[PDB]
Order: sequence, then structure tokens, then C-alpha cells
Amino acid sequence: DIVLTQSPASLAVSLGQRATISCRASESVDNYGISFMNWFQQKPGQPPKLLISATSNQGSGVPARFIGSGSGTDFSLNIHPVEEDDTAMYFCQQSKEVPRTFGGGTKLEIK
Amino acid sequence: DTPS
Amino acid sequence: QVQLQQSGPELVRPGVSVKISCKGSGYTFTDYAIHWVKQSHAKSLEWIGVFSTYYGNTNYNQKFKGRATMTVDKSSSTAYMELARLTSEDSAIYYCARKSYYVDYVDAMDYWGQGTSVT
Amino acid sequence: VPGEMRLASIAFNHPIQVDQLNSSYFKLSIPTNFSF
Amino acid sequence: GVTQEYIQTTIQKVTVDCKQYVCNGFQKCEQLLREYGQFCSKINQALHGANLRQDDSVRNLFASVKSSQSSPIIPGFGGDFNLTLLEPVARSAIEDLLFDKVTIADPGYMQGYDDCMQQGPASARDLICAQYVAGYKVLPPLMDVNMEAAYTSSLLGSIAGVGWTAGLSSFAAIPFAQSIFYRLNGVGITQQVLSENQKLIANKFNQALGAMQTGFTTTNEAFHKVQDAVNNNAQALS
Amino acid sequence: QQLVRSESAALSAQLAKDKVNECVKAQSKRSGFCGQGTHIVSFVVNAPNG
Amino acid sequence: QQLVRSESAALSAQLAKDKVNECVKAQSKRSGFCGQGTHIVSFVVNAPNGLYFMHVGYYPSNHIEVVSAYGLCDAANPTNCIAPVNGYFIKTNNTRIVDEWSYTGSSFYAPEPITSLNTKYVAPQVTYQNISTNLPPPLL
Repeated sequence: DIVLTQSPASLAVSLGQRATISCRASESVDNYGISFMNWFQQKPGQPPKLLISATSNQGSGVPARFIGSGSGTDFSLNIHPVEEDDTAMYFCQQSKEVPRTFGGGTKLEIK
Repeated sequence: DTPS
Repeated sequence: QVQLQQSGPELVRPGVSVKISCKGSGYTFTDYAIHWVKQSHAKSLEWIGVFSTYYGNTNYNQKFKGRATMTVDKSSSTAYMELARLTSEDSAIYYCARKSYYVDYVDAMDYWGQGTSVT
Repeated sequence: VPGEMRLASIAFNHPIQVDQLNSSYFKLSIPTNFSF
Repeated sequence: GVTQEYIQTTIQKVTVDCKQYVCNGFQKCEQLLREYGQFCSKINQALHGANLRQDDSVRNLFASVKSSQSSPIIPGFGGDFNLTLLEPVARSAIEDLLFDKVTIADPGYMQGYDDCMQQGPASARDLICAQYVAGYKVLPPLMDVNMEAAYTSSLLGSIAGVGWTAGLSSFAAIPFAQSIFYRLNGVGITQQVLSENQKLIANKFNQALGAMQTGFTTTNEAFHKVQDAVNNNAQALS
Repeated sequence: QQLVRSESAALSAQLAKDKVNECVKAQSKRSGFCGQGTHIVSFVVNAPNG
Repeated sequence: QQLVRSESAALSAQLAKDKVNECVKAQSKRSGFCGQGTHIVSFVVNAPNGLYFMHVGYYPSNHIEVVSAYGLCDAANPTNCIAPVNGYFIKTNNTRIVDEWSYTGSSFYAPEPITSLNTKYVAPQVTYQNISTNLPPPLL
């Protein structure tokens, strides 16, 4: 399967600051222009939660605050007004090919 | 013109 | 009102074939396949398989393909995953999740079950 | 009473466009509803 | 190889101002023509009924010609096949050859009688100018050549979406070269041969298209039929 | 004369409609119609009166 | 005048005979004849001086565009290739189906599983997809 990795392993930002997460694929996941990239969110005491999907920055359970971007092997998440209730683990998910594996993820923190 |  | 009610956690001894159930409620159960996931750490999660609730067709992650099998009870709106030959490396949090298509041709995991665990 | 006649152009309905593609896959137009 | 056919669909539509054809405004003839007034009424009735049938035949044809869906058409459409039939976005190179080669008398509907007036050439010899002498009126076609071209390009854009069953519902939109290979499987040529000889197929087909540039002479029977359709319309007016 | 010509044109237009729905929009398996070499794709352009 | 009208009626009666033997007594696959919606059952009633036909047709609506493939093959074995019968192979957008590809009918969009009943074996082609795992016809 295509390997997903992410960086930086944790990120701390001040309240109201923009924040981003970088995501890298071992091989491109674009097939037919579709991209197939979803981002997930998890906190302690919770299940993972779907945030966004390849053409749905708003929708899929969230507001437009969670902006997915990029193509090929490079993807990113961009959130312009971070609050302390965004502190969570965040993961890249590949929907392109079996067996649907996904990244180890990063942790958002507050300064 | 618009019919009757 | 969508729900995925997983069965409660247990400290199961090794060598047991362990069955976990997940009950759909508040939607038509036969229209959505169920994904299953294993979580061993906050940063270590992996897909286990998917079960069609209409046709019974399955796919599994190759590492568990000769261990894990999945079945249904359509009258109780419930799906099961049974994992042969338990070992200490299977001590983990397990999930079930509903298949969806928010974006055309892209799998989404939508609503998730609350989490159960085996040890 | 009705007034003056109106000069009009005859409408032309454009058929639905579908993009032809290269490579190993293609776009397909298919009906989802019908009437007798 | 290419063969061609011409199928006539219409007659040039005319009307006749019966009274003016018989008599050019004289009062003595008009007094006599009152005895025969029902003959001009019957002539007008019959010609009008014929013209309605011509226009309905055109609309019924174009209702079947229209597709519900098509491809866009660009230069370079058809890949390895040259296709001089492609529009120069227009009509086409083949249509312009056909309209120029046939000896067509100048159309009306454009300013017409103003080119038979003193504000025009002394060499005009048009049947347009004979219209006001005889009381003819040639009527306009019901389509417009731009709309005819839109229907014609819509037919060209539907080619190679009609394979793989049906074609009266789904529209396949697949590569043109691939649809030709699929049609050649349909006449009993094996796919192994088709896979190897793709370049040779394109070359032979483009040679067959190239032969169309010599097909606009009266030795070509289909071309000769087009010329005679134009001659017959002129003959009736003369 | 015009009534006769008009009627023959209408009958000829019906033949044109049938050829567009069998030779232009589909591959024909019938022979007869078209050049005699089975049949592959056919095309239509506008002509004087047809 | 009567001789001309009589002859045109005889020619028109020959057309009526052909439509009774192709649209009334059978399903037509030709298009052209009848209302333009392929063709299903037609009926005849008597009219003044002739026959009056009614043709039931099937008319499409609400068209959508989908991704489709020419055919599918086994990535491990190039002779195992299939092509859809009377329908298309489309990328899956239905939550019941756990496969990358699905089968649909030609005249109506509805995904289904790809099985031996919906397909035929063909020679391989360069445009066919290379499927690495889940194919049920052939299973191998």
C-alpha cells in the first residue's frame, strides 16, 4: 500500500493563530483527477471523526474552517482561527486503494 | 402577443 | 439519529476466537457497508476490513485475512467480526464505522461506533 | 385587446455536452429517470 | 473507399401573384378578370398548401436529426484521422466546395431588388429581377444555414458515442480511433490484426478521404444529381 | 407541375430520415444501402436542396 | 386526379403493411420508425380511410455523468479479461457495494455487483484495467 507520513509530529500555536499540517504520500494518489484524501480528528475519550474529503472543505461534518489542499503526493490542512477545542490528533486517510491504510498523524497543541 |  | 452500538469490552485470554458485535440503529442497515478498524495507540490505527450488509461480500486487510471473518444478523440490524487465535499483540481498541460517499467515488467513514476493547 | 406581434428568434436546443477523453477510462452519460 | 449519395429533401418555395402575372395593372383587363377571380383564388390556395408541406417536411426531418447528447468538437478531433469535414469555427471545407462548384444563381433575401435597381451592376441577369416582372416571390428557407450547420455538427459530435449497445439512451463518448477498431471487430476482422496494423488503417483511411477533392466534377454521379436539382428549380421559373 | 414535385420531395425526405437513423447514427449490417463493402462510419453534409 | 390519388394510396398501404409486421407484431430495434425512445409495444386501430397507430416509447430524463472503464483484467494473469454485456463497468458510488467497479444497465442507472451473468470473456487490450485483488468472474 501507499505509505502516508505527516509533519511536524506536533504543532503548538497561539489562540486565534493560523495552523497547517503537511502530508506526504510515497506514490501519488490521484486517479482520474479524484485525489481520494480525507482528514480525520481524534481526542482522548473519543472515536475518530471525519472532517473533510477531497472536494468538501465545508460539509462532511464540518464548517469551512478546515481547508484541505494540494495534489499528487503533497497535501495539507489549513485552519486560520485555531481554538483550544481544535486540539486533537489529525490523520491523512487514503481512499484510493486496498487496504485503505492511513497515516500515524500529528498533534495540535496550544501555546 | 400573449394569447387570449 | 444514526447509531453504532458496539458490544462491551472484555479482558479475553489468549487462544480464544473473539467475536465483537456492532448494532446499527436509526437508519436502514442494509444500505450501508460496515468498516472495521483496530487502534493500538493514539497514533497507530489500521483498517481491518469491510462487510457489505446487503450482499455479504467482504474485503480484509491481508495481515488478518486468514484470522478475521465477518457476518450479519439482518433481523437485529447487527454486524459481527470474529477474530481467530487471540494473542497479546491483538490487545487494542476496536471500532465499526459506516461507509459513505460525501465526495463522488471517495470512501468516507462517516459515523463511528463508541469503541470497545479486547485484552 | 392584445397588442403588437413580437419578433423572436427560433430557439436552438443545445444537446448535452460530454467531454471526450484520452487514456484508459471515459465519461459516460446515463439516464436516471424516465417516462413512457 | 468512399461512395456518395445525394438525397433531395426540398423544392424551392415560390408564390405567384396571380393577378399581376396575368395583367400588369390595366383597368380594362381588371374588369375582365373579375369574371375569372376564382381561378386566381384556387392558384393561390394550391401553392400555399404546397409550401406548408415543404416546411413541415423540413421540421419533421430535423426533429429526428437532433441528438439529445454529443461531444464538443475541436481541431485535432479524430486523432490519426485527418477529417477535413471539421468545422472552421462555419460550414465545412466539403460544404464550401459543394456550394462553390455547383452553378448556383445568386440568392434573394439579401437586398435582392436593390441589385436589380439602378443602384447596382449593369450586368445583373438574375431571376430575382424577373420576380417583380412576373409577380413571383421566392420564399426564404425555413432553417437558416447557421442552424443547419449546428444540426450537422451535432451529428458529427454523436459519432463514436453510439457503440456498445443501445445508443438511444446512454452516450458512450469514447475515442474515435477505438470506435473504428470496434466497428472492424463487428465485420469479422480479428483484434490481433487490428492491434498490429493501426498505423496502416489510418493511412488507408486518410487516402480514401483525400480522394474527395477530385469528386466535384460531373463525372461523379452524386455531384451531377445536385447540379440537376438546382437546374430544375431555375427551369420552372424560366 | 409544382404539386407533383413537392410530393416527390416529401417522399425523398422520408428516405433521408431513414438513412440518418441507420447509416449515420449506427453501423449497418444490411448491405444494399451505402457503398458495397459492408459498412463502417458514414457522414452527412448540407447540399443545395437536400 | 383520381388515378394519381389511387396510386399514392396503394404505396401508402404498403408502408402500413410493413409497420404492422415490424412494430405491432414485434419489438423494433431499428429506431427511426415510431416515437424516438427505442420501442416497446405498439397498437393499431381503424381510422377513416386507413390505420391509426399508437407507439409506446421510453423517454430518458435526469442524465448524469459517470466514470467508466472499457474492461477489466487480472493483473496477475493477462489472459483473464472481461467486458460487460449490455451495460457498462462504472466506478462505484453506492454504499452497498464493496468493490472498486460496478455493473450498470445501458438504459438505466443502477449499480450492481459484477458477476458471471453480466459479463463475457474477451481477448486482452491495452485500455483494460489491471485489477490487483477482488474480481469474482473469473475468480482467479
